[PDB]
Amino acid sequence: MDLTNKNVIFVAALGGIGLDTSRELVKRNLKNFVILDRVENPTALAELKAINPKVNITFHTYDVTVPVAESKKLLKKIFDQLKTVDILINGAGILDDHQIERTIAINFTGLVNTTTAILDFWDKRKGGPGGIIANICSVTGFNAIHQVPVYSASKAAVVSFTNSLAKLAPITGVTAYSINPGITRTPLVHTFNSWLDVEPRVAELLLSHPTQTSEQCGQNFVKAIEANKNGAIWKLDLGTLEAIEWTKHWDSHI
Amino acid sequence: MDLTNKNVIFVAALGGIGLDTSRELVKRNLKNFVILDRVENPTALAELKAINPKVNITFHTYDVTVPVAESKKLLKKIFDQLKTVDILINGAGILDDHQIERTIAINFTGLVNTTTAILDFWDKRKGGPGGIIANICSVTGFNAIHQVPVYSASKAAVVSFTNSLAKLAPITGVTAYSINPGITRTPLVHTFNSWLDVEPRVAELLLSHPTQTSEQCGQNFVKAIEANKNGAIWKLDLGTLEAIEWTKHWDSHI
Ligand SMILES: NC(=O)c1c[n+]([C@@H]2O[C@H](COP(=O)([O-])OP(=O)(O)OC[C@H]3O[C@@H](n4cnc5c(N)ncnc54)[C@H](O)[C@@H]3O)[C@@H](O)[C@H]2O)ccc1[C@@H]1CCCCC1=O
Ligand SMILES: NC(=O)c1c[n+]([C@@H]2O[C@H](COP(=O)([O-])OP(=O)(O)OC[C@H]3O[C@@H](n4cnc5c(N)ncnc54)[C@H](O)[C@@H]3O)[C@@H](O)[C@H]2O)ccc1[C@@H]1CCCCC1=O
Ligand SMILES: [Ca+2]
Ligand SMILES: [Ca+2]
Repeated sequence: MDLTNKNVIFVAALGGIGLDTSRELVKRNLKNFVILDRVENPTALAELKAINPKVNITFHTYDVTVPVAESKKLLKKIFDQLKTVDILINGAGILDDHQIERTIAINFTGLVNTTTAILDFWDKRKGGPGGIIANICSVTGFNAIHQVPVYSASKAAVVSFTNSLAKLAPITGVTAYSINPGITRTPLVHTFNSWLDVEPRVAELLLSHPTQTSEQCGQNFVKAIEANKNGAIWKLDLGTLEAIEWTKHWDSHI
Repeated sequence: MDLTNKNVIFVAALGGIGLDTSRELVKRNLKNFVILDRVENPTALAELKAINPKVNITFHTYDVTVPVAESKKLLKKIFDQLKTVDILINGAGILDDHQIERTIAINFTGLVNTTTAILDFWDKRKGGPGGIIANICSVTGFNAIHQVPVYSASKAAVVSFTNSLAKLAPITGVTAYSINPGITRTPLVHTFNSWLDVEPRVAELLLSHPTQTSEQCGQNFVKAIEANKNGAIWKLDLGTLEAIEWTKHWDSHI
């Protein structure tokens, strides 16, 4: 995929991983880069524009926990402006296992709903042009951090959902792949709520081990987008990009 | 695990798989069998009691989409009656990918919330005695039916969540394992809503291939409970019981 002159919507572009990905995206000379996020960040937007003034950068406030009809309304506004969208990147996430409902609503339901909404515009069965979805999941969707079991289970859900989208591309015209960071250091310093406080020190304990920077992650993220491989399960860990082979434990035969 | 004289709570005991499991459970001569389900079924309750009159069978109306505080209140009522509970079986599920929010609420959030609520009574850190949780997930949590991607993703979530619970048993005193049916024929005749109607004939197409009966499933379900293996990922497919080895793609190192 050559990102030059493409139109990209990125939900949650302005977070720790998001902003370093966005810096690399705008270097790739997009036509339009449309950032949807829960809170404004006007300085980040200006930083991005300064990297490549040719890119048209727009922002819309967006909370992925709104109903699907509300997402459709916002997407309509964007499609009526841009006419075409080439790639949707769904990057929203929280980690807080004291917030069970909200974890699931943001990390899983909200990603499914944004996806369902954009299919109104893209599905080839309704006369749409098809499209490409990149979902930020997590290595915890392969193997949990069991001390944050709700977070990890929410990410297993979207790893699954993304695999399924990719298998539906012959029907819908929409391809998809997952982007699964390992532990990635950003400008922020975190502490996490574990489920029922089984482990108050998850952030500290993770950082005892080798990790990667958000710059490394962001570089490999854009490399994965450029590879444009339907059904890939990309691991972005320890500064490398690696496609994972999903184990076949069971087959529906359909 | 010898189920004689044990106290078992079974959420969703009266469905297609549930009722055939329940028939085998009561043959195992439980002390108390407490059935929580969304709708009453007085004839089923009487059938069960007739299999083994020695078992004390009680019923409570329960919808897994209520808030965790409401689940705690009901569990308190049960613990104050029984004093001890040996095993919780979480079996609620729907399949309807036109109902995205409700699929996730029942299949994933609700199972997590019932689990979180019973940990108030069992967690060894609060002076509780520990316990055992059996979660009905699905083979689709290993490999999706991609035509029902929301259902399948909800089941990947609870396969993950259950693996994580099992790894927390040293902290909480609560062990856990997943029960993952393959395609299982019950007394009901179904048709399914696929996501965005990608495939209107999922039920018919599944049944083209080898399947198993709910009696076979129920027999292997009780066999898995009797094995009492923390962290097992049980596949109940084609009439057999098989533990699955989960692939290690990534390690947190914590
Ligand atoms: N930084 C990491 O190491 C990491 C990050 N993730 C995921 O990568 C994505 C970006 O994470 P981050 O940059 O590290 O975090 P950060 O908190 O900096 O960014 C969160 C982004 O999501 C946005 N957001 C949150 N809630 C909403 C909402 N309701 N509506 C719309 N937008 C919302 C928010 O505004 C921001 O753009 C999230 O999905 C993370 O869960 C995946 C893997 C790892 C995680 C790290 C934690 C332990 C386990 C891991 O595997
Ligand atoms: N029968 C199967 O072949 C099968 C069944 N499951 C799961 O096994 C469990 C039992 O399914 P079943 O007996 O086939 O279905 P059935 O519809 O007969 O039973 C559903 C049970 O969940 C209960 N329930 C539903 N909503 C609620 C709620 N809000 N609150 C409390 N209880 C509720 C309901 O009252 C009933 O006891 C569910 O979790 C299923 O998702 C797992 C695997 C397979 C599925 C079959 C469909 C395609 C993909 C497969 O892998
Ligand atoms: Ca270029
Ligand atoms: Ca016995």
